[PDB]
Amino acid sequence: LTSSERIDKQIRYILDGISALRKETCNKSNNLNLPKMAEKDGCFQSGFNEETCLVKIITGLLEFEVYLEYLQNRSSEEQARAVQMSTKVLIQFLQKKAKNLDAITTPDPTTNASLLTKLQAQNQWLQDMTTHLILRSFKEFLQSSLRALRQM
Amino acid sequence: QTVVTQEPSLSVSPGGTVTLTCGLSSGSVTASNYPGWFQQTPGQAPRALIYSTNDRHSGVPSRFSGSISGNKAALTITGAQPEDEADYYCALDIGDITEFGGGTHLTVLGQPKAAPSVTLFPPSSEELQANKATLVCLISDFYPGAVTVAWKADSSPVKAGVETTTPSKQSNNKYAASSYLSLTPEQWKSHRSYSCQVTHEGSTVEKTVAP
Amino acid sequence: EVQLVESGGGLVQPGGSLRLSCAASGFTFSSYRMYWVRQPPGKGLEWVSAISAGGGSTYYGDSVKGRFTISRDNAKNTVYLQMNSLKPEDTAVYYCANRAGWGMGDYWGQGTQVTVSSASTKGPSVFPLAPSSKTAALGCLVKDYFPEPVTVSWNGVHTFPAVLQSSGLYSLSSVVTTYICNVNHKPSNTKVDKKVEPKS
Repeated sequence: LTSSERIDKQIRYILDGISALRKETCNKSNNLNLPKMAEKDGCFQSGFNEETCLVKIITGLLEFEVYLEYLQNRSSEEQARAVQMSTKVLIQFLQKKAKNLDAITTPDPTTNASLLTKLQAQNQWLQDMTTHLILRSFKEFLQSSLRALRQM
Repeated sequence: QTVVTQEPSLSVSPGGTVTLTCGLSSGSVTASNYPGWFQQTPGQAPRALIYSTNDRHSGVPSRFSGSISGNKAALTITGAQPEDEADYYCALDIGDITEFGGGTHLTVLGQPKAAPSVTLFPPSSEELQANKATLVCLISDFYPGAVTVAWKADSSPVKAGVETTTPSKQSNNKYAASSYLSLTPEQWKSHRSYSCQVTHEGSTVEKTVAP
Repeated sequence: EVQLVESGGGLVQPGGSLRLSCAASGFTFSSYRMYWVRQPPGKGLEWVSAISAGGGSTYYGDSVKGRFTISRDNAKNTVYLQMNSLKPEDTAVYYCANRAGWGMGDYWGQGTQVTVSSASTKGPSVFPLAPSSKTAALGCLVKDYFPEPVTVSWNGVHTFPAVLQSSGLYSLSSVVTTYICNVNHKPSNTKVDKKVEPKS
């Protein structure tokens, strides 16, 4: 059941989840093609486009999924799984809101499974940097989606 | 259907601190409800004070502040001013919609009890020629705004033909009101003189007109 | 600064149609959700409808869902409130606004009056209120008009609130502590200039 409020609550909840994960990761440490908003997407004030922005939100969130799957193997297994599962609900909500149309693109499964093994073959240091970069980038994307959705 | 709940009335003394709350029946108020606070002076358009829970609108005094405390949205006025006496409406974004609360009337205590300025007009020449007669009793600058308007002419109090405005809060938080007495030109010509008696906190200030 | 101008409400018959406009200036209009709020006479604030930045998403209060339609226009920077099947319950001052975003708060306009009644438009009967022979107060009695408002301007000014009679018509007085009151009742297009002289 979709509501702007439920979508807003879902983003805000995942953001607090990312924060709590970043905290329980930065106490052991103390390129990637991650989704990122650009002006052309229509999510910022300058060149704001409702239709293209909603497509970029759903696309970016579907692309982030391989990276959230990576986080699951990387002791608070319930917390990292909760981030992944809470994201899937966010995608469903936005797919339901966009019910007017879909022309995305959805990512290739075998390309993701290969990227996943490549990320899992790195040493522990690189794996901790990968985690930091995934979490920061996902936070940046969710914060822009949050701002944009308010006007859509 | 969701209900946005706010205290009907609240009061504070000058330089005092007051908190106005705003809640939901369906659970706790969160950041996602983007609480807004709007101030309305009588006969004036609402003015936005706080937006997105705690953000202040352009030119809003720093004494007004927003937050979420408990399960409700809160508006705190630190060091209340006489000018702060107004209606305060809260607005919460629920579902896909926005809902306003009933509003809170904030009174800033406990200041000047003002006696009304009364001015009574007899019917004009022109009106009497049109076979009509209207007595005009103009009650202005009174506090508090509750009054009894008694219509006299020949001591016996005029039973009907009386049309009085509900005391309306005005400029300077004063109360301005008016009472109209519809008579036939025979009734005006008949009696010795007509009087307008206004009872404000027991105090009766009277004005009289003759043909 | 940012400006929002509501127009054009007025007197309308029950079951009638009205179209409100809201001219926006001083901000990136195409980048904001816009909304409408109503204020019935002597009542609280009521949310009416909302439109997303590009018009894709429209939302309405469940008491006007089927009747009202929200539309938007850029580069005309205008929002519209198409009001059909109008009921006396829709009589209010209507306000247009932007939802906060991009470092800006919610800005509202001045408002536009919408009156829904089966009663016809009546111009006012103006009578002088003579200064009575010993500073003095003289006025103008503006009698039996519908709907509100009446604008009184001379030439100590206190234009009083109108009285609602059993008849359904309003009457007001304007007092001043050559004297000519300029009465203006735009709903019936009546303009009265009346010189008030002391009785001799």
